[PDB]
Amino acid sequence: LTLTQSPSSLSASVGDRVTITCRASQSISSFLNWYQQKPGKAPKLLIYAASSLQSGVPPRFSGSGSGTDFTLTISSLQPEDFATYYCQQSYSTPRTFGQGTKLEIKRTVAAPSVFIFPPSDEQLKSGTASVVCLLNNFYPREAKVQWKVDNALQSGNSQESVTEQDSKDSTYSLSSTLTLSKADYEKHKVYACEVTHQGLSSPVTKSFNRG
Amino acid sequence: QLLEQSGPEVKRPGTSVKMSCKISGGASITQAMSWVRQAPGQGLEWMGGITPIFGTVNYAQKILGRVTITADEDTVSLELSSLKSEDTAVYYCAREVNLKTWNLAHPNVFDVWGQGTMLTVSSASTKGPSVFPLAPSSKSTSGGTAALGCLVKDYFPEPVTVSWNSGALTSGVHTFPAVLQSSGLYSLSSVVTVPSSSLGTQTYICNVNHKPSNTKVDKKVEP
Amino acid sequence: NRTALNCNDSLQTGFITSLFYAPRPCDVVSARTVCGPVYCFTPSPVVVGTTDKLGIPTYNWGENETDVFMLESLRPPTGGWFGCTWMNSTGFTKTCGAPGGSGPWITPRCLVDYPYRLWHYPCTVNFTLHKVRMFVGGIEHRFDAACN
Ligand SMILES: *[C@@H]1O[C@H](CO)[C@@H](O[C@@H]2O[C@H](CO)[C@@H](O)[C@H](O)[C@H]2NC(C)=O)[C@H](O)[C@H]1NC(C)=O
Ligand SMILES: *[C@@H]1O[C@H](CO)[C@@H](O)[C@H](O)[C@H]1NC(C)=O
Repeated sequence: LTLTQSPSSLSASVGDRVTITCRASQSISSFLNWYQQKPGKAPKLLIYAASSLQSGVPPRFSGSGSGTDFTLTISSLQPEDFATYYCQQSYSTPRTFGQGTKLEIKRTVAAPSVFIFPPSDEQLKSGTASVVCLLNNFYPREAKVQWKVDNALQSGNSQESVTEQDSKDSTYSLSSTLTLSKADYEKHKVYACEVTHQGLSSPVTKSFNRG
Repeated sequence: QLLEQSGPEVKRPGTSVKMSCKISGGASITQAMSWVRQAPGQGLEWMGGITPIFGTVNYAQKILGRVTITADEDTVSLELSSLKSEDTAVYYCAREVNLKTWNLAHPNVFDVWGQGTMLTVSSASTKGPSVFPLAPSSKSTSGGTAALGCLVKDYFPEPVTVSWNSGALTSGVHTFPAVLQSSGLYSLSSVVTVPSSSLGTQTYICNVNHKPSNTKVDKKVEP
Repeated sequence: NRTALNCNDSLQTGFITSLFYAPRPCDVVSARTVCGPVYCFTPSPVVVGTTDKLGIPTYNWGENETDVFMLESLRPPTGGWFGCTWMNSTGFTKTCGAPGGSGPWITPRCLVDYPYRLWHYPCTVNFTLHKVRMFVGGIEHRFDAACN
């Protein structure tokens, strides 16, 4: 049978009580299970038989419901609970899952630590230069990262990557990588990374001179 | 208790692949096993399951023509033929059990999951990555904390796994998601914050694995 | 389908793999607490399958609550020694019998041989078999006895 979860996305703070509903297109008795999937990892069983807590699952997780409508309840949200949650029916002959509920966690503002990495000499021998700027453990996600080469604003030669929300402090980390050829990298001296963030009263700048 | 799965595969369209799943111990296969696939950025989707006592096998209706699930004493396998780009996904084996009665005839919950086997269906050429040090320096140390890492550049396809000190260093490690470069190749960085006072005495080695190209590199990151 | 298969092995002992690969009075036992064959020992070994409370055989592999084993119905009408053995959920060997031993122990030294003897009683592998032929209550019984 078909399983539909509500909501698809969820945002709450540590200590909040959160609930997630699963709705079956037809009766599945009590053969409903809940799984927790943290990023990059296999799903983990939380509740079986719609209401039975699995051995080793913290007691703040609980499930209830029967027939067509079901509920998973987290009594007090914790940072480790950042994950995607799936319901799964084992009543009919083809096992089916719900679409999944992504659970994001809200917390206080935390300013990024900014570090900059020049290109290694190994990479320069190969003809390319990658300059890495790192923003470490910050919240919220919105952060502006600008590259300046000899005080000139750069555009079109950098890519950003953001980690998932951390499982302990619920923060993000970001990498912005400026990629220049070997030739273009030698043409300039000052390579700067300017970071704007809500937790920074002024744009923090990390830089180095080639050499 | 624990499930081992075969490594990631890269396959051209039209070929077949066989993924396998072991109990990773002295044990033999007893309980029902199922395969769940997850396309990148998508949900969980049941494909098929096998029950060793009955020998019976179930499949999903969408793939009934080109999937077969076999098992022996210690290994469950899943074979997909006529592969297409939409088969690009991570493939999990999961032990299906009855936690109420532990009856072998009525399994109804997936209690143990393998860590997944990622499949990529692509005609593009596999390419191994280059690993470069992100060395800590005055520009990478703010106050008492130092930053260092490894740049993993120009590889295909997904995935590349990176650990630090063979898995003994995990605290404060950020292995970012891969970016898709304009060349069609992926690029990746993994960083770690450590005490600045310890850069002279500690050793930090990133262990980069890219199995589709048999790339296995341990790079010492030094100031 | 007549065999109860309620086998929890959380301790990872491995009694379930050996099934597929290589006191108390005998009254009624609940199938939900049984894993594997249930052998009742008249002077010879007999296999007992899952039934309901009336004796009608059930085929739910012992999953339902109503599935039971009628051990008393297998008791010899003549009143001779009698006992039954089986494996329960967590992999322990259970016996039933009168105050001959409890389950399959005709003698405190001998044991009635049966297909799952080494599964239920691994400590009797080195025992010596003796072909036994005797009459108990007007019925001939042919069986083997594993003794020291
Ligand atoms: C399966 O059989 C074993 C045989 O002992 C049972 O284990 C006993 O359980 C009681 C419960 O109160 C304990 O007091 C005993 O100490 C246990 N014995 C041993 C040797 O550990 C077990 O309970 C049975 N399973 C079920 C579901 O009844
Ligand atoms: C084995 O399974 C039974 C029934 O599911 C359960 O009551 C028992 O607690 C399990 N064993 C252990 C050690 O928990």
